[PDB]
Amino acid sequence: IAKMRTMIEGFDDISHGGLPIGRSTLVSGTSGTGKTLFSIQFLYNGIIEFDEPGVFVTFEETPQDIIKNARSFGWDLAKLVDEGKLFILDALSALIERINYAIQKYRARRVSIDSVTSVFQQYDASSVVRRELFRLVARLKQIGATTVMTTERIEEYGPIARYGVEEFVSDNVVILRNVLEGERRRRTLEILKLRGTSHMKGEYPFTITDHGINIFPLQRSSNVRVSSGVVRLDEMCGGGFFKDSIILATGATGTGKTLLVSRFVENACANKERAILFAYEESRAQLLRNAYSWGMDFEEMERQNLLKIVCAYPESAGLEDHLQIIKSEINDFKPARIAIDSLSALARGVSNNAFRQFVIGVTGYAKQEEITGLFTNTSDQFMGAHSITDSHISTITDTIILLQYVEIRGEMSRAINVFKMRGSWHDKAIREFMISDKGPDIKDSFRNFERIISGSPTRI
Amino acid sequence: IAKMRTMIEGFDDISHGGLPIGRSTLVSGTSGTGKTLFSIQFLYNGIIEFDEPGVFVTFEETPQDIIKNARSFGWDLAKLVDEGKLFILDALSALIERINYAIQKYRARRVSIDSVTSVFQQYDASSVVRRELFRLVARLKQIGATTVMTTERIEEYGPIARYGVEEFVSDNVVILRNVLEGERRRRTLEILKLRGTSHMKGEYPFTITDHGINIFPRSSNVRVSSGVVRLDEMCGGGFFKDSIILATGATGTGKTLLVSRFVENACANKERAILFAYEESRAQLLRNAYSWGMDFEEMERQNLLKIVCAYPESAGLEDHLQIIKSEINDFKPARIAIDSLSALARGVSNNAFRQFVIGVTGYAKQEEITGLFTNTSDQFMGAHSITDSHISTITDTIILLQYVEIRGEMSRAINVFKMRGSWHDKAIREFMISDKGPDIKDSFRNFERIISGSPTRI
Amino acid sequence: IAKMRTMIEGFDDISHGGLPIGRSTLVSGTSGTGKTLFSIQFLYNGIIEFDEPGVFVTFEETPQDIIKNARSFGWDLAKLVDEGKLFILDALSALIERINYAIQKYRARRVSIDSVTSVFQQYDASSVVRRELFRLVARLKQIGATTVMTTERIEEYGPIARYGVEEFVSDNVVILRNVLEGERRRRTLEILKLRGTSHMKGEYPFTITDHGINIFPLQRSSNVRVSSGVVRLDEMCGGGFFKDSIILATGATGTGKTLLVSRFVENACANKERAILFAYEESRAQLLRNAYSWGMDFEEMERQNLLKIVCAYPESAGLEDHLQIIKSEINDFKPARIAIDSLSALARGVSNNAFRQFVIGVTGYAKQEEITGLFTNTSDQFMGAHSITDSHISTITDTIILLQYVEIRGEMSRAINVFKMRGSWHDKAIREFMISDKGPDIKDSFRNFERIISGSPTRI
Ligand SMILES: Nc1ncnc2c1ncn2[C@@H]1O[C@H](COP(=O)(O)OP(=O)(O)OP(=O)(O)O)[C@@H](O)[C@H]1O
Ligand SMILES: Nc1ncnc2c1ncn2[C@@H]1O[C@H](COP(=O)(O)OP(=O)(O)OP(=O)(O)O)[C@@H](O)[C@H]1O
Ligand SMILES: Nc1ncnc2c1ncn2[C@@H]1O[C@H](COP(=O)(O)OP(=O)(O)OP(=O)(O)O)[C@@H](O)[C@H]1O
Ligand SMILES: Nc1ncnc2c1ncn2[C@@H]1O[C@H](COP(=O)(O)OP(=O)(O)OP(=O)(O)O)[C@@H](O)[C@H]1O
Ligand SMILES: Nc1ncnc2c1ncn2[C@@H]1O[C@H](COP(=O)(O)OP(=O)(O)OP(=O)(O)O)[C@@H](O)[C@H]1O
Ligand SMILES: [Mg+2]
Ligand SMILES: [Mg+2]
Ligand SMILES: [Mg+2]
Ligand SMILES: [Mg+2]
Ligand SMILES: [Mg+2]
Ligand SMILES: [Mg+2]
Repeated sequence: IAKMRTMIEGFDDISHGGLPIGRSTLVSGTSGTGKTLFSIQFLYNGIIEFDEPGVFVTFEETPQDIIKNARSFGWDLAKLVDEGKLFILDALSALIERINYAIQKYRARRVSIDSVTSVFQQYDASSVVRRELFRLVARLKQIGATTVMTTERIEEYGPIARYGVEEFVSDNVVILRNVLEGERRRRTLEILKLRGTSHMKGEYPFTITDHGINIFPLQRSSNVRVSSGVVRLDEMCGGGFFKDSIILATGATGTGKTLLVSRFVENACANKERAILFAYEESRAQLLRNAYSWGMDFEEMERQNLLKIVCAYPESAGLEDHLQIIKSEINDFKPARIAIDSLSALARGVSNNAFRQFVIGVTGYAKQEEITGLFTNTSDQFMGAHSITDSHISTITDTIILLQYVEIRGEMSRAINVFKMRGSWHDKAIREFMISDKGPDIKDSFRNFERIISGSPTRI
Repeated sequence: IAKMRTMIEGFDDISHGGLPIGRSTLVSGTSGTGKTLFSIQFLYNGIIEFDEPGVFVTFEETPQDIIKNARSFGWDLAKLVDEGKLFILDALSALIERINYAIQKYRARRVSIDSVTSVFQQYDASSVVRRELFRLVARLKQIGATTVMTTERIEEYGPIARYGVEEFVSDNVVILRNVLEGERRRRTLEILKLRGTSHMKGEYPFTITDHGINIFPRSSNVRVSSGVVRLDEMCGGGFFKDSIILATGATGTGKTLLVSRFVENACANKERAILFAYEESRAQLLRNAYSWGMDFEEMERQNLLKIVCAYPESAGLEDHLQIIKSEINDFKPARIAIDSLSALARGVSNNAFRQFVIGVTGYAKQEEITGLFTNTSDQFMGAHSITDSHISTITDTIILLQYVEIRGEMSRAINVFKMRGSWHDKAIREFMISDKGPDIKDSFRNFERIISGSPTRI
Repeated sequence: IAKMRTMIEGFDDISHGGLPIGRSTLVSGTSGTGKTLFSIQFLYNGIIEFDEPGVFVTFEETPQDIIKNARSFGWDLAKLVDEGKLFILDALSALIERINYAIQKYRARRVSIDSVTSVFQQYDASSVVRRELFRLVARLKQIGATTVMTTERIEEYGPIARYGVEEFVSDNVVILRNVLEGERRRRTLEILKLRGTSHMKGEYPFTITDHGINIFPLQRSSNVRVSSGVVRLDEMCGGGFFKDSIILATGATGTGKTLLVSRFVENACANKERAILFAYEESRAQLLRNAYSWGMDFEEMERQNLLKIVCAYPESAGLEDHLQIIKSEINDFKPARIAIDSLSALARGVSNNAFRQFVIGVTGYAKQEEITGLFTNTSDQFMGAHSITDSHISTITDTIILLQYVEIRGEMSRAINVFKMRGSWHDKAIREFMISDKGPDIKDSFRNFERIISGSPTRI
């Protein structure tokens, strides 16, 4: 079965090529899942990417309503209909024969039918629907047309379609979900069924933007080293960070993760390299005050157009939304390094399943475009080394910088340790460090101390 | 009763030798479970293996659709149709004799009906379906043909079929499931009832490949090297030609270094190894391998190493298992490394993971392949992690890597925790990583509670 | 109410005698629960165990289909029908009067009717079913026949029968379940209702075999001692194990539970006593290599037909299946001791409810046939003594042998302790032991050590 490249970002990987030629693909989903958007995109790409005649059969939406809605993504459907590339049929065996006419009228190779369940108010029997839907899809294959069929769902995990019959008649079934968990919405796409071919199984996160549908399916390694912004840190990292690596700074709240992130972004702009600080905790105003109090001027770095600062709320938007914002902001500014401050902020009110996929996408994209990523994470234990082990995220990252509070003679001191550095020697010392108006002052390790990992040493 | 071999990989073991002969087998499941693939593959195998005539009664899909779909697995039903071994007849009691004729006009013994549900568009009421289903089963056993019967489900754990009557009529019931959990699909097959014989009970994982449906239902004293000399010493003269070894420790303890040395040592005795990476990409592995004084590029140049990379959460565990089988059955390795188990366990039930590990262990041991599996522990005390894992009791050797805090420094220790059928060193030995690999030094004799990861000097 | 002994293994205990005389017993259950098997067995036993005329009314299954299916258990229904003992009626007031004829025709005392819901396609109303089912069961009591009525269920915990009416009309209700949990199947039987008599309540595990249905409902104690295979162990056990006792060896993976099991089975075959090693971890091949490496030849013991080795997968079959395999393998080989290696393997993917019942059945049967059981269990904690306390299994067993890793001057040594010995003195010392090519070498305890239980002693 030959497959029509839909050119929908992510879908051509998931469907192993695209939609089977001369075969009817069902696309069911609840209200506002983005069926119509998918339906139109299918034809838009095909028309303007392989000169492919495209016929859009409407039912509830007027051609003007359709055409107006698609101007959110900057698609001129009137222009394509003016050039005789599109063919919107305003609107069950008369339309069937009508459909074939337009197909022969413009040598049509792509059809989208939105929506195919609106047409079953006159019938309230799954039987009648089956028989009529069978005849429709049967005739389309006789023609040899590649059609995207749209139906509606009441439940996110119920029947595939309204009469639980539409999926068994169709050759290909794509399920669009808009799942609600924790008062937050996550769009996912599943290819359930492609008769006579293969595909990736399960749901995949996706987002709707001015681009349209953007699905996230799931040689290099350079020995070239980039600085952390801190000299002793570079020395304990056996010469500094690899350019194409993910570093994680983990420690309890106020250990100095953002100071580390500030130097790392400072250092970028001190070599005329661009950096994006993705803030998810403190806002721009605070970050600038604290940055400046450490002897770094982010306004200056933002003045030189070397720094970009993107602060959002870790629970305003879904994780796939944050993933797409990060991608576009990178594909735009073209940074040499990014900082995510922080991951633990993006992980709250999220399943470990969804958060892993997120991190993998950021990690993978950082590595595929050769951007040095420094991600922060606030440990939910006082003993930092236990928190690291109780996290799949810590085993995905290449370098781990552990920041740890240690109680010393009635004082709350802090230590730093390059916990892990894949592909390099690193210092194994748990070094005392102070924060001043000039930043990290990494001193010596605690030679006279046992159980430093606990955060409550005893003198040896 | 006599059972007819389907030659479906796994099914003949689950059904204890195939399908009751002359008897009707219902195969229900939701859309895209592979009911059609099963029903053809039943007919295809029957003709190609046992010269057994096969009639395919179709309703929704046309005979051209069947062959076109069926040619995805490299099956030429058209060729078989030309030679009059197959028969596709397109489509209440008219068909009964219509199919009875064809069966008798071919001397046929294998029939598949896809799908009986699609035909009761106009009956419903359950009673009607039952009475009409009774006739089909009664008037197929009367002939005495062996028919795979396809039916539809709406739910993965609801009614067996659409009208909840089709199973009580059928002599044999096979339920095809495509269960969605954590946004991951898992295909399972179950034999609910086989009237008059025995069968394996409950669900079993399966996959659809270019081969079709693939269901998953000596001990020599020969030793092999780990790649590490003093490790071979502590293992009382290296590993076994067979046996599963588990390297287990916190993130960045040196599991992957041990795995590199183990795969290196295969390729340095002209033996083939497969490194199954599920964490670091091929790109990074090569740099890290090369930085330790090992040339993986050379090992792939010599065609003694094959590196298979994939995302743990990309495909299901059933899927990963078949990739490992196929990649083994092709490359024919002496040893494999799986880096890591704990990656593949992410967002999986312990039940599904246990079965997966049992499959890889048993397959590695059936074909006599030395497996070194890594596992990143979720505790700082590795001995505790080891004990809180059923996988740890399945492996024959356990290599524990332990971070230990010594004089304000994060040192690492290695201990041959367990080794079945052999003496091993019981010493918890300090080791360091250089640009040349493991330097396994001496045990910490002056320290108590080294198992904790935070010794007190004694 | 007098009760007809059905002779179905386990059922005569659960039903407190059997089925009430001249009374209709409903047996509902989903497809493949073993209703027909029960239905036939009822008559088979009755005919061939008390010369009891038996009439089987069919509906969907032909007499030839019925007769052919029952040859899986070696029942010659044709032979019983040839001798005029059986009476299969191929097939709603005509059959009612027809049924009475056969009853008078052969002096019938047992009737089975499979299935009684197939007859209600012509009626789709619970009312009509009730009225017709009432009349049927009413007439059978007028005759004074003891009939097993079979209906079907859609759900494992839904309505008793398809119209939720059939149980209220019947005098006796038996529910057959085939419950699916963890992709594993468990058959259970419940007696819900026996009007005018008593019975055991709740579900009871059961299995279907070449014997048919085999349900598991739920003077001696000898001071005679049997050896463990280990001499010091016998000494610390104050003379060795009691013949009719359950010993549990618990410890972390690789502590030496199987070595203990190997000596225990070796010792049996060194006194010309038969032993069954039930392996659920390592397979025969490995066990023999490791056995032989400890100076024990299991091939030799299997050669002398003194050892049997049954290794299965702890998650191939259900727990009730494993219980029936153990029973048949014992009732066959007639061992003096058994070893289960191990319980923790059989406990994975199982509820504590189901696993307790399993252990109780093995324990009870071991004790009722006077077989010395040594069961192994891998502790899921490093501190073995904590694992013992966090287990109901450990309080059921008579003797507990604790195997414990202990960290001594940079070495991973192991200790052994007879934790508990009901009905005897035992050594209370936590003794260091080594494993060599000759097996356990139990040495001395750690007199100079505190917190040995932790697995990380400190020097005293
Ligand atoms: N420019 C845009 N930016 C963000 N979201 C957009 C944009 N344009 C459209 N959308 C999203 O697309 C959704 C509608 O998509 P579409 O019309 O394809 O849905 P549908 O499933 O066909 O709806 P229905 O089933 O109700 O007809 C809106 O709810 C909106 O959130
Ligand atoms: N060549 C192939 N390689 C891999 N997977 C394949 C291949 N061909 C088919 N499949 C898988 O098998 C599915 C088709 O199976 P099949 O058509 O038998 O399903 P079905 O249960 O009959 O569906 P329906 O109820 O819609 O008729 C595809 O959706 C895909 O997941
Ligand atoms: N010899 C045997 N060994 C093992 N299992 C057997 C054997 N004989 C029969 N069975 C089991 O018995 C089951 C069928 O039992 P039975 O026919 O009594 O079920 P039922 O509930 O009456 O079925 P239905 O409701 O579909 O008519 C089969 O699924 C099979 O697992
Ligand atoms: N060239 C080198 N020289 C010295 N030490 C090195 C070198 N390369 C790596 N190391 C050390 O070895 C570690 C890498 O070991 P490896 O990546 O095999 O560990 P791991 O436990 O498998 O890690 P992960 O949990 O990320 O999978 C580094 O963290 C560092 O301590
Ligand atoms: N030939 C041998 N010589 C010396 N020690 C041996 C020998 N064989 C095994 N051992 C020791 O015994 C251990 C294995 O013993 P055994 O298999 O009885 O343990 P177990 O607790 O049953 O393990 P598992 O959890 O894998 O079932 C090895 O790890 C090793 O310490
Ligand atoms: Mg719409
Ligand atoms: Mg911060
Ligand atoms: Mg099909
Ligand atoms: Mg690693
Ligand atoms: Mg039955
Ligand atoms: Mg053991």
